[PDB]
Amino acid sequence: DRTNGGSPVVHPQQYHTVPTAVINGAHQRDRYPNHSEMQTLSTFLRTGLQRLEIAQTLAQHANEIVAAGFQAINIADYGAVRMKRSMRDLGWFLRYITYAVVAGDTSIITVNTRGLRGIIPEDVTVATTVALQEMQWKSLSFFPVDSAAAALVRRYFDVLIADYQVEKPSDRYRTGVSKHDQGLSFPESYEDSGCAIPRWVMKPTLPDSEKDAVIRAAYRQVFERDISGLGTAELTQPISQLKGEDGSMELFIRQLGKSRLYRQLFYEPYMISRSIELACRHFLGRGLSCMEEFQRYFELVADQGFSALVDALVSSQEYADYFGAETVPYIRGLGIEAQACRNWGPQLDLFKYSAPARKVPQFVTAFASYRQPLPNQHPYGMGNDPLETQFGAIFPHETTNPAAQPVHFSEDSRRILVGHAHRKSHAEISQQIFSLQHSVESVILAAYRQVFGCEVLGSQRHQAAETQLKGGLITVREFVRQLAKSRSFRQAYWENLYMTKAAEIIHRRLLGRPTYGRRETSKYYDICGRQGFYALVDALIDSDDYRTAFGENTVPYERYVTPRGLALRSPKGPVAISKLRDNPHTVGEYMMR
Amino acid sequence: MRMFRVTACVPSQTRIRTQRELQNTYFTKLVPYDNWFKEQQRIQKMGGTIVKVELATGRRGANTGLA
Amino acid sequence: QDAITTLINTSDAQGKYLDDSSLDTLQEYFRSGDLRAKAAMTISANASTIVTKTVAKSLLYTDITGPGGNMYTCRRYAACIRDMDFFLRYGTYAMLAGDASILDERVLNGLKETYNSLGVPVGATIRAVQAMKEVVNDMLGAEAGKEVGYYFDHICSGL
Amino acid sequence: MQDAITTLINTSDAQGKYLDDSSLDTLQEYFRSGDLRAKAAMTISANASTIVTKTVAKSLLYTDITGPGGNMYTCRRYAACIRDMDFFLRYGTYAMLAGDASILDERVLNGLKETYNSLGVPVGATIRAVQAMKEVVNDMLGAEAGKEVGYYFDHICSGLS
Amino acid sequence: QDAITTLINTSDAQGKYLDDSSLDTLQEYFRSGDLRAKAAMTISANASTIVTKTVAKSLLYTDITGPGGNMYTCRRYAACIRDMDFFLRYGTYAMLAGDASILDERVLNGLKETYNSLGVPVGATIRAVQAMKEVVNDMLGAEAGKEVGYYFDHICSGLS
Amino acid sequence: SLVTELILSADSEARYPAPKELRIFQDFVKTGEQRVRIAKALAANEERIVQNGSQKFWERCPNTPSNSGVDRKTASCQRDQGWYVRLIAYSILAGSERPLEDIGTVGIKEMYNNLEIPIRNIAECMRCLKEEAMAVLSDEDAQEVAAYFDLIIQSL
Amino acid sequence: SLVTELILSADSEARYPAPKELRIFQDFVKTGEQRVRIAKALAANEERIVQNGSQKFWERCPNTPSNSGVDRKTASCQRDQGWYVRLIAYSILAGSERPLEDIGTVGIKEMYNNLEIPIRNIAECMRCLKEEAMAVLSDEDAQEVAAYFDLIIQSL
Amino acid sequence: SLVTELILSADSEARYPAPKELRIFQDFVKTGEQRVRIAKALAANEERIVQNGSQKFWERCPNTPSNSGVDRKTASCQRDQGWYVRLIAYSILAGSERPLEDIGTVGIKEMYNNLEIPIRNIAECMRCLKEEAMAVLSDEDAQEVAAYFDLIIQSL
Ligand SMILES: *[C@@H](C)[C@H]1/C(=C/c2[nH]c(/C=C3N=C(/C=C4\NC(=O)C(CC)=C4C)C(C)=C\3CCC(=O)O)c(CCC(=O)O)c2C)NC(=O)[C@@H]1C
Ligand SMILES: *[C@H](C)[C@H]1/C(=C/c2[nH]c(/C=C3N=C(/C=C4\NC(=O)C(CC)=C4C)C(C)=C\3CCC(=O)O)c(CCC(=O)O)c2C)NC(=O)[C@@H]1C
Ligand SMILES: *[C@H](C)[C@H]1/C(=C/c2[nH]c(/C=C3N=C(/C=C4\NC(=O)C(CC)=C4C)C(C)=C\3CCC(=O)O)c(CCC(=O)O)c2C)NC(=O)[C@@H]1C
Ligand SMILES: *[C@H](C)[C@H]1/C(=C/c2[nH]c(/C=C3N=C(/C=C4\NC(=O)C(CC)=C4C)C(C)=C\3CCC(=O)O)c(CCC(=O)O)c2C)NC(=O)[C@@H]1C
Ligand SMILES: *[C@H](C)[C@H]1/C(=C/c2[nH]c(/C=C3N=C(/C=C4\NC(=O)C(CC)=C4C)C(C)=C\3CCC(=O)O)c(CCC(=O)O)c2C)NC(=O)[C@@H]1C
Ligand SMILES: *[C@H](C)[C@H]1/C(=C/c2[nH]c(/C=C3N=C(/C=C4\NC(=O)C(CC)=C4C)C(C)=C\3CCC(=O)O)c(CCC(=O)O)c2C)NC(=O)[C@@H]1C
Ligand SMILES: *[C@H](C)[C@H]1/C(=C/c2[nH]c(/C=C3N=C(/C=C4\NC(=O)C(CC)=C4C)C(C)=C\3CCC(=O)O)c(CCC(=O)O)c2C)NC(=O)[C@@H]1C
Ligand SMILES: *[C@H](C)[C@H]1/C(=C/c2[nH]c(/C=C3N=C(/C=C4\NC(=O)C(CC)=C4C)C(C)=C\3CCC(=O)O)c(CCC(=O)O)c2C)NC(=O)[C@@H]1C
Ligand SMILES: CCC1=C(C)/C(=C/C2=NC(=C\c3[nH]c(/C=C4\NC(=O)C(C)=C4CC)c(C)c3CCC(=O)O)/C(CCC(=O)O)=C2C)NC1=O
Ligand SMILES: [Cl-]
Repeated sequence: DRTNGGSPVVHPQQYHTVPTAVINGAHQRDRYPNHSEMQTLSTFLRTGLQRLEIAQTLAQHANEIVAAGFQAINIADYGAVRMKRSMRDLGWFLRYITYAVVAGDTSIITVNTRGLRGIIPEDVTVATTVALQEMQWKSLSFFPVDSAAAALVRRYFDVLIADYQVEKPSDRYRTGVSKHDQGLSFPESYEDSGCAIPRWVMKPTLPDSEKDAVIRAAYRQVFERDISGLGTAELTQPISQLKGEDGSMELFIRQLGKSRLYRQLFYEPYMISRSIELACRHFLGRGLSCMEEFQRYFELVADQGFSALVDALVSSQEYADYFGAETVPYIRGLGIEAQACRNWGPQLDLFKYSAPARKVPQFVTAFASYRQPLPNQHPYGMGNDPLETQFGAIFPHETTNPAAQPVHFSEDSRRILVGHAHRKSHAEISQQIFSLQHSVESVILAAYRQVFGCEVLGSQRHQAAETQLKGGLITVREFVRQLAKSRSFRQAYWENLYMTKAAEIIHRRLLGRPTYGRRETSKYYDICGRQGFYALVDALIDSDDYRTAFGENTVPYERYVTPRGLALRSPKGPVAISKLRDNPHTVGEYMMR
Repeated sequence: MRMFRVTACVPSQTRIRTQRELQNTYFTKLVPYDNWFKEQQRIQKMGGTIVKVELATGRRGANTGLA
Repeated sequence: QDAITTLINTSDAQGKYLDDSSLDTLQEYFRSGDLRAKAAMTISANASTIVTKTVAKSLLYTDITGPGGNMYTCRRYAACIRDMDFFLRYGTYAMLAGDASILDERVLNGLKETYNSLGVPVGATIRAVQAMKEVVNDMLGAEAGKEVGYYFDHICSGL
Repeated sequence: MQDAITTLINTSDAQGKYLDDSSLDTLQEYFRSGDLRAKAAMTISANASTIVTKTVAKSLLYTDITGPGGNMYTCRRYAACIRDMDFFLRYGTYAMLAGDASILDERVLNGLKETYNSLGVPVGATIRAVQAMKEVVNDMLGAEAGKEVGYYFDHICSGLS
Repeated sequence: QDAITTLINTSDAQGKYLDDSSLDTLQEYFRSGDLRAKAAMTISANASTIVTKTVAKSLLYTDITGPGGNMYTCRRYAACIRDMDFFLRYGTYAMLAGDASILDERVLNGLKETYNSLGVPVGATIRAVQAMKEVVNDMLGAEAGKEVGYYFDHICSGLS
Repeated sequence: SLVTELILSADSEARYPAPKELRIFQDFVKTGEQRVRIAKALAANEERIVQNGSQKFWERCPNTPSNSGVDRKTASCQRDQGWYVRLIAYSILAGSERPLEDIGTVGIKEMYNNLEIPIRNIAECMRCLKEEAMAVLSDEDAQEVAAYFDLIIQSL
Repeated sequence: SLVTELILSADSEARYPAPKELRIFQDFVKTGEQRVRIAKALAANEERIVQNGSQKFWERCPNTPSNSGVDRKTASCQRDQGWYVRLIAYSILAGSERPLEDIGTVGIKEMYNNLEIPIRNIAECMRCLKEEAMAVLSDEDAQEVAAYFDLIIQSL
Repeated sequence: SLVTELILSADSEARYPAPKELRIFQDFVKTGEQRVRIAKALAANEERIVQNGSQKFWERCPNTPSNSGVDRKTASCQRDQGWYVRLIAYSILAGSERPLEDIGTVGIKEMYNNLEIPIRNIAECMRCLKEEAMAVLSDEDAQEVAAYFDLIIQSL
């Protein structure tokens, strides 16, 4: 019903362990973990003995812990479901304490507990904190409290009680930046679960290494990677103006954007629209929110160049609202702020490091074609549509230059195909038919040029079928089936091909027309997947469409194409779409009356 | 190119910064001429008191050669 | 996602405390963690020398460094070196995590499309990464080299 | 930023020799205060909201600077003041752990007074607030560690005066 | 701004064309252009060598270089030779343009304040600039060396 | 000018004048004699250039404020024509259209719309002045002048 | 190439190429025959250029991997030298160092530092090759070739 | 130092130093005595370390400016060696190469190229200092000082 922006694989972080946080920090700094991060990992793995045995004893005595766990409530007055949820919550809290102990971080507790004050009905919060305190007392009662890790269990229970005592924490807000931009809200649990992103702020009195760290993060934001090791980052005047008391991080972002390094990376190999999307990534930390934002950017580039677009992005209200003056732009993804569903696919394909690997501009295609009806496309995306030439299964690769526009067609949806029957005439399409073009030999050759769009070598000749048809033992339909069951046909159209692409190209060669919808394509794919290649060839030759169109004594021929096929078959444009205006009069040349 | 040395303090009136979103507001910044109009308008839109605007680079009355 | 995250994810998805087999898997991770960390440190101090030796033994004096090859045109050579450093450091990240999730989320997704769009040979990349596995094996020891070659082999799996 | 060890190294590096016995003795003092500095940081980190609560209660509430026309009037400005207080506490924690007030001089006191004079924040009011926060850390930490954190809170006040 | 640009600005302020005196100034610049281009080739040929010799002859083996001094630490020596290369390249630009306006717009403005803010010693800096003037005067000769050393004295006065 | 643009192109990648920049500088300095000859010719004959251009422009486009019967408007149009050919003289002297751009042809549309003058009429007039500049100049002279005249044309 | 940067400079500000840039194009287009002659000269005497450059390079520095007794390393040094003078010929033909930059000087230090070869050794060998091209070429051709030689010297 | 980097990592994300960071703190504090012992050991025998490093480095790489006959250059090279072993002891004291990086391995290549001494010669000399520090220090001690030695190898 509507075109798809892509559903990429996302892994939302529910919490942080100790190793995940350290690796997140080292990764977000683009470096090997250093000696203190090394000491983090090694010290936590050293305490792992005590942590695992704490979790062992707590899981072993969980039944008695939650059995032991203000005005005590009545079972009958509270309700059976509410009593069940009280016991479930209590066992759940103990489980998450053991989870935190093994993970070495209270991030799971703090994320999953801090905003629970009113989720639990808040008239039983005194009962809740008394029960949690009694669980703390009992867990320490059978875990000896002199100087052991019972201090650790006390601290983790205290952190759980402290998180639960925190009242209503305000949801974070990604406010709409324009009339076309929707505002979004964001729970603080989702904010605290999200991966910590370093906020590189450059102040004039920072030490040199901290400044160089901020410069390196600026390179990683803008140029997508660290270029400082290379001699291409020779920008000694911008760096030097940036380091001391002047030329702040915003001016430096602009200087990085207008540099020819940025043009070589993200403007020279791209058309304007893809370049605009990448600039949105590199200067605001987010993709295009809406079509109208892209209209503003595209018109601005059209009359003033791309450097003015960089100037407008870093001079925008949103830039000063998020990154201010001396904060490096950072990527605003899943847990950093609230995400919109509008650009979910394009923006998650843009935040990925393989965003320059795509040339076709993902945002504008999705945003425009959502406000348009369904496109003329094979039901399993446009990569399944081969190139309408005489021969050769030429499909768009999913990896090499991904130009993918996924679209959901219904099962009953049918493709519009441009037939050659209504077009042209008769005795114009009966020159490409080759029934029984009366010589047998010509019919063998034309059956080849249908089955393999060009004449084949002698090793690819199916000479036994030639002798059979010259003797009248088999008819044209059986010969075409034998050619389509030859080994070289399998190599040409079945082995080195995606299976539904293989089925579609065999359908185009054996039927002379693309498939219509998921009925046909689903049936062929199911046949060739549960039964195989020769079964699909037999089912396509014995298909009722083959019998109605090509019968038994007629070589298959192309009958229908995609409209893209005719657009390829008219590079000068179509014949007569509206009467031309040869020798016209325009104002200005007329006004000089 | 002719530069503006601008000191301004731009306050936030629409958002509460939690602990990290707080950056700074009192910035002294070299501003290019071709953007200073838009930066003045932007920091007037957000509500900043502009206390110091001087011409860091270039002279006054330049008919040519100012960029 | 480290090994602790994947283990607690399974346990919380089935809704129980950490089971004895799960605790045993955590035990193997936690008491192999010291050799993992040591391997991480010496992989950090000798990453440049490893990349040098691996380019020397796998990617040099083949016709991909020659004219018309993929490691002609010195910036492409530097990009090749940087890709090797990324693979080394992210295999290190996975080794410290105990899980290949950092690989699946930051390297192997995005890599095949990028390499096929740029025209980078996948086979030369996998032979370079397996040379990396051999070099880290030789300079580390059989156990640490196997534990990091598991993640180098995960990277080669995604290629 | 620079810590106590980093400053010892920096004076000895500008002089051109290894750490002499006095520099190493200052290092002994720092390395033997490290345990209590870590414990004080754990305590300050755990009770940050409570410290700001009692601090704003004993210096800023119930006076006309929170009244109509005041600076902590119009709730967003009060929450701005809460954020400033929490920021001052966390940076005093960083200063206490490092052993040096260099981080404050680089990231806190650099241009803060001019900033507040541009926003109309009463400098004396937030200075009284920082001294009240010093008193709260004194009361709930002890005399020794409380005095230690009070040194860097005094540095905040002096850089604000 | 360059010599031609300053002449255009003056005659646009006065509103007229370039008179015969300004045309004499412009012919002076246009016949100096070839030797200025040769000197620009020479300075681009051995810039690192010039910086090497000038740091050796003016900045090394004084206690400014050793501990407690301003070119102590590797990064500050790199920053100092970076500043020396800056002065050489910008004096070369001013020699190509015939005017020191590029030095007054990009080099001299703010630099004294920044050098006094960082504790950079201005006196040894100006010594290094005139030692660079001497080395360029030595390796190019009198005339082209005189033309570039005039802008070196302009930089020396701007730091002063 | 050509020199300032060459320097700022050398400034951008923080480097010295490249093997091409000095070559362009030598070309500029050696074509300087021809450029000074062009400037002298234009400054000598600007009066008759403006008169003949206005003659052709009023024979061609008469529905203009230039010839709406007000002599102040006509005198302003003649002064503007002389100013623009003086700016073209500045452009050929500087070796680059930046004296034309930074003075005549950046805010041209907004300004001449504010004056309520039709932009295409000014384009017609600049084409007239360009044709008369061909009428007085030699082939290289008129080519180099027609360069900047079509800059003025593009700016309108 | 130089014309590539002319087109890219007309781009990114969304404008047509100025006639000043067109003049740069004309001048390069007439110096093309000289540049083709220089490239033919380099493709002619590259063999003796690499021989004499390696001779003087080993004379001024015997502490290189190229003369450590391993003849495969000497073959690789000879081939690097020949490739670089080929790139300088490409730079002459394109009229700009951007072929030379984008084939042999962008990731120059990372490649050679991976190859365990001193950077200043390659720089001094490039100085020797520069002196050989000085020795074998006429004066304007010598300046044009030695300028891109110096570009490589700066890259190291 | 390690303390500074702990504080900076607790910064830039506006959080308190985590319990694990304070574990690092309270352990690096318990690492202190061996660090003082190393700094005292490296300071106590520094003269003999630089003498024996010069001995082996002049044995292995004689094509250096240190043994060109100028005792001023020799004394300056010994001063550089003593300064670098001082910085490595400083890095033991701090717990990380931050004093080492900031004082001696940030602008290392640019400075020694301004001083024209070959970079690999400095690398060979520091390798000699590294193996004498292996000779004079016990195994754990050899590890903690050879770490920052390997850091000096990376920078050169
Ligand atoms: C109950 C509704 C179901 C449910 C919900 C659920 N959603 C998410 C995460 C997100 N939800 C959105 C949604 C929107 N963004 C928009 O712009 C719009 C229109 C205004 C919508 C509806 C988004 C973008 C996310 C991503 C996170 C974010 O906040 O930006 C989650 C969390 C996913 C996770 O595991 O992290 C959940 C739980 N879950 C159920 O079981 C119900 C069926
Ligand atoms: C004019 C000949 C025909 C026509 C044009 C038309 N185009 C759009 C909208 C867009 N066109 C583009 C094009 C490009 N993107 C690039 O990067 C490049 C630079 C080389 C080009 C040419 C884009 C991205 C858009 C969208 C942004 C924009 O609207 O400006 C429209 C408007 C479509 C709409 O729904 O608003 C139109 C009308 N239409 C015709 O009928 C002509 C035959
Ligand atoms: C020969 C001068 C160049 C060359 C050719 C080459 N071509 C192929 C493979 C194919 N060529 C085609 C071409 C067409 N299909 C058509 O319908 C028409 C007219 C519109 C043409 C020209 C196709 C479709 C294929 C693939 C299927 C087939 O081989 O029949 C190859 C083989 C490459 C491979 O890996 O298969 C080659 C080598 N190669 C050169 O080096 C010459 C410059
Ligand atoms: C080297 C051994 C092999 C090789 C590499 C090669 N890669 C590129 C270019 C890129 N490589 C990446 C990949 C990544 N970037 C990252 O940040 C990550 C880690 C998270 C990865 C995996 C990217 C994005 C690029 C694009 C441009 C860039 O340089 O960053 C090249 C250059 C390709 C080109 O034509 O530009 C090369 C040469 N090629 C081989 O042949 C080796 C087997
Ligand atoms: C509270 C103790 C006192 C108080 C506070 C108050 N502050 C503001 C506004 C801001 N505070 C800051 C502070 C910082 N930014 C930094 O980067 C750092 C380190 C240098 C600090 C400490 C900033 C930048 C602002 C403005 C933007 C923002 O709010 O984030 C206000 C608002 C004033 C106004 O809106 O004009 C207030 C009220 N006021 C008191 O009276 C208390 C004594
Ligand atoms: C060397 C001859 C002297 C010296 C130099 C020195 N300079 C700095 C730091 C800076 N130098 C500048 C200057 C410029 N930056 C530019 O962009 C321009 C080009 C027009 C100039 C002239 C600036 C702004 C700085 C600060 C920022 C930066 O790092 O570049 C230092 C470092 C000081 C410090 O503590 O960081 C030094 C050592 N020192 C001497 O003793 C010589 C006399
Ligand atoms: C000679 C002046 C110096 C020298 C050379 C030397 N080079 C190598 C090995 C290689 N050199 C390259 C160079 C390039 N490949 C490119 O694509 C480009 C752009 C045109 C360049 C410059 C490469 C890639 C190699 C590796 C071999 C290969 O092609 O696969 C060596 C051998 C090093 C080794 O360890 O084997 C040597 C010795 N040595 C000197 O001493 C001179 C200073
Ligand atoms: C010795 C291992 C190598 C060597 C050295 C050598 N150095 C110089 C001169 C100087 N060395 C320095 C170095 C530093 N100053 C710093 O602040 C830092 C950080 C601690 C360093 C590394 C400086 C500044 C000088 C200049 C003069 C001085 O003594 O300060 C020389 C003399 C250079 C000359 O010829 O003028 C030499 C020879 N030479 C070798 O062969 C070894 C590989
Ligand atoms: C107009 C925005 C604004 C508000 C709403 C505001 C709140 C405020 N009320 C304040 C306090 C209280 N509000 C209350 C109010 C309630 N007591 C309750 O339990 C309930 C249900 C309420 C409804 C708000 C009480 C008891 C206090 C005592 C002060 C304290 O406990 O610290 C103060 C203290 C300072 C002062 O009064 O001068 C402040 C700052 N001040 C402001 O600037
Ligand atoms: Cl813990």
